[PDB]
Amino acid sequence: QNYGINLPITGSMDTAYANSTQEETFLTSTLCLYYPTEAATEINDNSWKDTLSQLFLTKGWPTGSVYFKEYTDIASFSVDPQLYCDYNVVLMKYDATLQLDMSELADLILNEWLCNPMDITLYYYQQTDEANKWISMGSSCTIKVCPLNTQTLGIGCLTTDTATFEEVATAEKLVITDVVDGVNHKLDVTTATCTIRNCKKLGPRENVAVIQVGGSDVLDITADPTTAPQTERMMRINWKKWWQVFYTVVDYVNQIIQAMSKRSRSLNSAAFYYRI
Amino acid sequence: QNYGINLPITGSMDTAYANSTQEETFLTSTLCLYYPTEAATEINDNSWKDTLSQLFLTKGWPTGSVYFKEYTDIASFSVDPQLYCDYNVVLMKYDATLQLDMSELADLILNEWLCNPMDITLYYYQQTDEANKWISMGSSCTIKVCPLNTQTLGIGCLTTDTATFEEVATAEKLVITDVVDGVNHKLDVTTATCTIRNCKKLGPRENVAVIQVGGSDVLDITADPTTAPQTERMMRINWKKWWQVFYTVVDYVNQIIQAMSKRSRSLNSAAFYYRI
Amino acid sequence: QNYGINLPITGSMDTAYANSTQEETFLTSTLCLYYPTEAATEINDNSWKDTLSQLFLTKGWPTGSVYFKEYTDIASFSVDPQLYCDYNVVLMKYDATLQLDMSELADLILNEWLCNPMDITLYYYQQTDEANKWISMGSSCTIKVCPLNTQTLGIGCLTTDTATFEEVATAEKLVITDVVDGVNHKLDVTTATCTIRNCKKLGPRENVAVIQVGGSDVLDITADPTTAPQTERMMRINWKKWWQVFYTVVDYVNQIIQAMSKRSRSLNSAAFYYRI
Amino acid sequence: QNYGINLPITGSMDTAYANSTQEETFLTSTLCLYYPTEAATEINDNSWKDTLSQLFLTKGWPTGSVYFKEYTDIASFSVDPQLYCDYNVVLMKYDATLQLDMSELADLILNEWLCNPMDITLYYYQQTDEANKWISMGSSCTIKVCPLNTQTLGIGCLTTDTATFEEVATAEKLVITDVVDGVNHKLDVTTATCTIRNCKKLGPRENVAVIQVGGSDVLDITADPTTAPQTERMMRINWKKWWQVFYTVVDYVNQIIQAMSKRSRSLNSAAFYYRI
Amino acid sequence: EYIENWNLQNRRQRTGFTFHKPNIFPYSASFTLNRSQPAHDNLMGTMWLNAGSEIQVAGFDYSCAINAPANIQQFEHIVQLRRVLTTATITLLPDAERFSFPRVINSADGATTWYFNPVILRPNNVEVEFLLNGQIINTYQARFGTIIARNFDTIRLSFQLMRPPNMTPAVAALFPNAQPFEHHATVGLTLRIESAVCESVLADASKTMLANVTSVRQEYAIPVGPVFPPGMNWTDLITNYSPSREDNLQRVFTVASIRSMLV
Amino acid sequence: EYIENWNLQNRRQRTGFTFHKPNIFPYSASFTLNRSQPAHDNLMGTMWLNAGSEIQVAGFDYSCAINAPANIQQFEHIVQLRRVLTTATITLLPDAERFSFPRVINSADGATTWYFNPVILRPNNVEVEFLLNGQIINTYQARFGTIIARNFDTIRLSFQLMRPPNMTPAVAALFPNAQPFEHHATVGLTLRIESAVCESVLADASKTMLANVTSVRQEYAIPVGPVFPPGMNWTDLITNYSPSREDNLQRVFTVASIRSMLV
Amino acid sequence: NGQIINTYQARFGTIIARNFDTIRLSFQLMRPPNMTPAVAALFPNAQPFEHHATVGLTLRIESAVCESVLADASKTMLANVTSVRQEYAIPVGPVFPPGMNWTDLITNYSPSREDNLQRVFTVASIRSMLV
Ligand SMILES: *[C@@H]1O[C@H](CO)[C@@H](O)[C@H](O)[C@H]1NC(C)=O
Ligand SMILES: *[C@@H]1O[C@H](CO)[C@@H](O)[C@H](O)[C@H]1NC(C)=O
Ligand SMILES: *[C@@H]1O[C@H](CO)[C@@H](O)[C@H](O)[C@H]1NC(C)=O
Ligand SMILES: *[C@@H]1O[C@H](CO)[C@@H](O)[C@H](O)[C@H]1NC(C)=O
Ligand SMILES: [Ca+2]
Ligand SMILES: [Ca+2]
Ligand SMILES: [Ca+2]
Ligand SMILES: [Ca+2]
Ligand SMILES: [Ca+2]
Ligand SMILES: [Ca+2]
Ligand SMILES: [Ca+2]
Ligand SMILES: [Ca+2]
Ligand SMILES: [Ca+2]
Ligand SMILES: [Ca+2]
Ligand SMILES: [Ca+2]
Ligand SMILES: [Ca+2]
Ligand SMILES: [Ca+2]
Ligand SMILES: [Ca+2]
Ligand SMILES: [Ca+2]
Ligand SMILES: [Ca+2]
Ligand SMILES: [Zn+2]
Ligand SMILES: [Zn+2]
Ligand SMILES: [Zn+2]
Repeated sequence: QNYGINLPITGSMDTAYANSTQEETFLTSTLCLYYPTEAATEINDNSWKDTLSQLFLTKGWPTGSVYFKEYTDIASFSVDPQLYCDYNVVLMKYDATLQLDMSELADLILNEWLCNPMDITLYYYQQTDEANKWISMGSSCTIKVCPLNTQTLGIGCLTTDTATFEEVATAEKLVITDVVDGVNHKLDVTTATCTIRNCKKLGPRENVAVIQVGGSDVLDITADPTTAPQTERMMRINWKKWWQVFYTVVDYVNQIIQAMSKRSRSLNSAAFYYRI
Repeated sequence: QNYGINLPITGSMDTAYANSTQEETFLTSTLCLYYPTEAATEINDNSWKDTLSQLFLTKGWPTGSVYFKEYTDIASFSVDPQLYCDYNVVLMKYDATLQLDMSELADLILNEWLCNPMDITLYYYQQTDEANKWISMGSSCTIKVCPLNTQTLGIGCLTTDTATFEEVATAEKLVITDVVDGVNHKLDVTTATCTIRNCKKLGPRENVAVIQVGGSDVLDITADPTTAPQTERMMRINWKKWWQVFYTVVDYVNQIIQAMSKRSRSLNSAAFYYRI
Repeated sequence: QNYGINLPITGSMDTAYANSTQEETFLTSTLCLYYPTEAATEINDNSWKDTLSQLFLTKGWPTGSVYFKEYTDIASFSVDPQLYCDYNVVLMKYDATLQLDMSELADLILNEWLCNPMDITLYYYQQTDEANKWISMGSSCTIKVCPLNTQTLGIGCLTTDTATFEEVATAEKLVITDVVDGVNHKLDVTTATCTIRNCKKLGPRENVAVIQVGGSDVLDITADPTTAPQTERMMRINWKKWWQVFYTVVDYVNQIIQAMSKRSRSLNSAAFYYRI
Repeated sequence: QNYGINLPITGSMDTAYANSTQEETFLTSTLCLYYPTEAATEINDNSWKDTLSQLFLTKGWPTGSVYFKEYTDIASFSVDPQLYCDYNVVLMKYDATLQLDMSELADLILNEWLCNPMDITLYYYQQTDEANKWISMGSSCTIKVCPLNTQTLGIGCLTTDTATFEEVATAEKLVITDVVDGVNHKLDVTTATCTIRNCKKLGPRENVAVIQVGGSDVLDITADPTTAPQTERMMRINWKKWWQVFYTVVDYVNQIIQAMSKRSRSLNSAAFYYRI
Repeated sequence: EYIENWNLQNRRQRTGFTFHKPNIFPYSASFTLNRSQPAHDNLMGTMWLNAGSEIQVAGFDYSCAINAPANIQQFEHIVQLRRVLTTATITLLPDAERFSFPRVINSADGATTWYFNPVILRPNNVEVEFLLNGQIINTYQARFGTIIARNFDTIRLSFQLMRPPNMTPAVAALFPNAQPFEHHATVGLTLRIESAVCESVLADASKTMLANVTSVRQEYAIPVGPVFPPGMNWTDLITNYSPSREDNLQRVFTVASIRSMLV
Repeated sequence: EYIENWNLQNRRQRTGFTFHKPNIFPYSASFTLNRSQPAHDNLMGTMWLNAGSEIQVAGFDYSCAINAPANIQQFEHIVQLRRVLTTATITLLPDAERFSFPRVINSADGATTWYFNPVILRPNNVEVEFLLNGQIINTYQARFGTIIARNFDTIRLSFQLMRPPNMTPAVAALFPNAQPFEHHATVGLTLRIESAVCESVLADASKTMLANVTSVRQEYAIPVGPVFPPGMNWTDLITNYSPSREDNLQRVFTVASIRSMLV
Repeated sequence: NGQIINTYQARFGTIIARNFDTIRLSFQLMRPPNMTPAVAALFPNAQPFEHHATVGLTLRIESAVCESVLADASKTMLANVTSVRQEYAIPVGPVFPPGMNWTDLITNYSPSREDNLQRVFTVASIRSMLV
């Protein structure tokens, strides 16, 4: 394919539609439902996975295709999230205090990212383009930034004294840092606790959809203040019980998958492509 | 004159717009305002209804045509609300803790629901299509559901033991249940306390508008996760004083009624379609 | 449909008949059997509903289509009767002492009614047309009428002294009052106990059939003394036992439904269309 | 040169595009940032304004072109805000308890207002059209209103007895009152600590952008219930640190200014229309 | 040609007038709503412009055939020509550009106005039938470009809106399962008669006989007569193209062609 | 025809050239903003294309005449023909498809670009006037389809954007009471000259005289002369149709018709 | 052609229509204001309606003149042409409807069909002189 990527594709605007491929897509794909621990706690049942698999089978997914992965909370799930199968549906419980963390997780898992290592102990770093960010995750991230000038002298921060740096994160399990482009920055990070990478946003991620359980429209998956796009993969529902949430996910699985696309799953399950 | 038969209409362009019918509708139609008790409590006046009637009379509505119905709170109002005026405007106070209940109330009054009885003791029930839901209302609804398989055996539940069923509602005064379509469910409901009905969503109810007082856009009147439509009948206003709320409602009654239409179902034409 | 209601429908008198739609009508409709409490008492069985549903299934009704609603007696059932499903068959036990009450209930549920509130505490009221009546129902209705003249002075009754009014009902659970047209009347009603509405008879009700158990032809569903029509929906049978009655209803369900028509069911189960 | 007249301008649909004027606009214009005091507190750096000016210089703004104006909170800033820079950005922190206050602030600064004096003592005041409002500002505004009738007597109020006046504002730093149009009103306002002005909404204020730092979309700059427009100048960001917020503002200043246009009322062409 | 046809008709042989873009369709911008309700937010129907030699027709469904049997909505448009056309060259194009932009249309009775927000889907199972006396003379299925209708008096355009079985997320976002329906699926057809032959006289894009007669009647303030409509309005004339009207029109057109030879 | 007109002209007799789709309008895609502001969010004005035999005009109001004196916004387009046309058959259609889709349009000075998001409303009180010497020769009110302009040199198309007095909830949602205005109300008009007669020579869609002259001039690299535009470009020629240009053009067109008899 | 040539009000029996192509029959069902007890019994003030009021007209063209050929009860031209076509199994052509059905032929009586029908009817009349 690679050799013919830069070749035209010509199509006629009268070519008959093919039949529905939804059944074939389900019979050959695998579905992952990511839910918080509180969901399984409130359900209070041990065979509920089997019931959901059988309901999905009623909806056309062969037994064994649907997988259920549990995460404790938004903060913990944000530490190097892994997306395992063809279609990933992330049930994210809304909290009015963690709006930025939800936004960061949604930005990470709803877009393609190309990340490189950042040796903050040795070199200063820049964000060349608006698509360039610094994504850091781990047990606890505390990033301090010191912008420099043409002579490497820090602006409003002495290079040696980290105490005068500028705080952008504190004890974060995931943070996407966006500094002014074209300015070299010295970084102090808790490298012993969490890793920071220089990442570029390639584009959207079609195999991952996020369903926000409760709340309002608060996700902002773009750093641009002028834009807060609400894509088709960012759903929102209202809830009083988790069984209703799961029944809604099963009943409208066709619609959820319709909002998602194939070929977006990489060979690895990581949340980004790492280049070292 | 020809009732029960859908005759095509073959209108043309250049027929010329008729004059404004707004004045005639205000003269011949009735308007019901539904507000919470706390609104009247804060207003603290025994003639405010008369003053609002006079103010509406300044806007064209004849005296005695605007009615003021009061409800204690959303939960009490969600107990089979009967909206009988030609135009109904519901002033619904926002509560972050009652998002789903607000959504359910709006879905019940902003849409048309053809409901047939349910006898959970006698029959098993399934939701045939995406428009079929189970609406239960009363003093307290606790619905537990046991999905069945083709062998009429419970899935993750025992048909004979209701303790193993799955809870989808608890102490609700109104709840709309969406289960997986094409599956028979055994139901355990507090029939003595509240009634359940198998309801098909025919379409919008046009004479009912909901003004969410304070808060954000949190309503979701569609069970589809992929859709959260904000129709023109769902207004939102930021508020501090209820007098300002009512002055805004009366001053823009033209806009409010424009956002609504005569109930398509409640007029002579719908004779032998469902009513009248 | 509505815009083309006032359009002609043209048909050729040689168009081939369509196949029987009875099977499709049963497979897509719901049937309600209204029976008195004495019926279930005399049957003295707890599973009889299941047996009747299975017999109906033998007769072509899918399981879940047929519903059974109980009422204590003619009087109680007359307090805002609710007609729930597509086809309503009401078994009314005959009593020679309650001929007028049976007639009133049959008139209410076999005809379409358009009702409006009557504020008898504020305004005098008239019955403009022969189709106009005053239907009052509740725990106990006692209506006293004072006909007035052009000067508002009562005729044979002082306006202030209700004791001199004319009694038309006493402790009725339902009464349809018909006064002389064109004469303003002052009304005294036990509003705390029962509600009275100004109603207009739109026409027949096709989805409701009344089977009179025992007795003679005594129903008079029209106020006109010169007419006592016996429509196809007013059946009469003789009985010694209730199991025979129910078997007769099941065996001849095809004939009963033939006497009834589709599309007459309203969204709401109310017995009339209310305008306030 | 021709200032008092509106002369049509003719243009050809194929002329050309001039080069980008962004660099020259940044060189010859001034930028003002309005932020809460708590932002400065959290930053806790003495020279942070200098660092932001340097970063803006990296984006093409000459040194001294960017100004930073502190305000204590939304309410205090709402008292007669004065935005004098060519380009104004207001970082407004979201408080769920102050939704209407933020709405009023944005409506005041995001729109153009032509205001005349109000002497509540001498005169009774109407609101002529939808664009007419009563904007009151001060240390504490408390507005009570008595709607009169065609005879100048109050409706639900006595002109002499202010105790019966209907309160619409209580201890407000800024409040925009909308009453029923065409109705004379007697106003009681705390003239000592509050001035009220009869204002007309001419249109958008192009050179003022409001970046909401925090919760969901709640601003309503339109008094009409049916519409809650979100213009491109109403930005919204999720945040945990103020340094991140300011870095986002600096990095995407091109987009923020792009969402804004030179104040149409502040250039020579506006001469003898209202101002300059 | 005109005097030759005059002589042939006086002999009762076939007379044939060749027209470039014959003016055969009276102007009519109309619509039909097969499904509608007072809010005009869930509508299914057709809107057309039949003007001159051109016919643009568009079938719209607001639900995008979500509940239609087999997810297909069938639309038909019948246009009865007032005279039989022969040896007709027709250009058929899939889309109708005139009914493919947002539009606020009047109500059929003019009481209100409804909104139209087309999203164009290619028409499905297109069948253009050219009929003579109700019998199919020519049939063209899924054929676009230039076609020949050899002899016909009626045109039947039957086309289907087929819901795409497979949609990308952006497409799937436009067609929800239930109301509100913000985007309305529209299929179209454009049918232009480039050239034809008619036994009767017609106005067309190349000749000036109707123009000449109208100019002569307007210049000398000829009072309205008992045959033609006021001002020789072509739409009114062709709508009620009676035999007496046809005879008078042929007479005046022949006289106008005679006059054009000199004036 | 050309030699006949040459001989008639030499004797000073009434000449006549019959044109199918006469190329009488010099190309111009322009707009006029009667109300505008730097951000171009509340615009009232007209945009038109005058090309060949066609005029498409569209009046747009961003506020949908909310604050208009009677909820009527009046638009007028005046097109002055460089020569007098007679015996003209003209198709007039309500909508202007060219100005009915979203556009990004350069500002009058090219300094910035503004956004156009039309929603097409039916034109109201359409009055097409065909004027000669400033006097009204032909008037057509609310008439569409084929019309006749017997003798004219100016066209005045007056139309109105009328706010619908009654709107369904969607329509009422499109047009708020104040800014922002996301949907902009547009009324249109299309005016095609199918055929006409002119005392002067013109390029048209049927004759090949202009093509022949231009081809001969380009084939032999004729240096630009003192009379014709430096490409034989028709827009420049018809924009500045001087008597000298008309004389030279008649000469060369007659010679081209002579040549086409043999070549 | 849309113009009233002849008009007859409350007339029955023989009438003359001198030149016409359209017939417009307008009548009214008037409820009898005075009804004997049986008549009043037939018509109640509300449903059910068991007896349905009907008012009828019959129009019979006994003789006429037409500029075009038509089938009629007296001549045998249509019968002769149909009989000849049926006896020799003539396949359906491009002009007439199958089987020479008169209802279809007169429903779509086009100028070409008129020419062909006049031709064949004249030939049939010629043939009937001898056969
Ligand atoms: C597609 O569906 C059609 C209709 O059911 C069927 O005939 C056909 O075999 C199916 N498969 C393909 C590849 O077309
Ligand atoms: C409609 O409005 C016009 C102008 O507002 C008025 O002159 C006219 O009388 C009104 N009624 C009708 C039937 O046109
Ligand atoms: C009707 O019944 C006939 C005879 O059994 C059968 O052939 C046909 O398929 C049935 N259905 C319809 C729609 O005619
Ligand atoms: C505009 O940009 C072009 C292209 O870079 C450049 O050559 C030119 O000098 C610039 N200035 C003007 C006034 O066109
Ligand atoms: Ca974080
Ligand atoms: Ca520092
Ligand atoms: Ca950056
Ligand atoms: Ca953003
Ligand atoms: Ca609830
Ligand atoms: Ca269980
Ligand atoms: Ca379901
Ligand atoms: Ca939803
Ligand atoms: Ca009774
Ligand atoms: Ca008495
Ligand atoms: Ca009466
Ligand atoms: Ca009676
Ligand atoms: Ca008071
Ligand atoms: Ca305030
Ligand atoms: Ca106001
Ligand atoms: Ca608003
Ligand atoms: Zn309509
Ligand atoms: Zn401009
Ligand atoms: Zn042509």
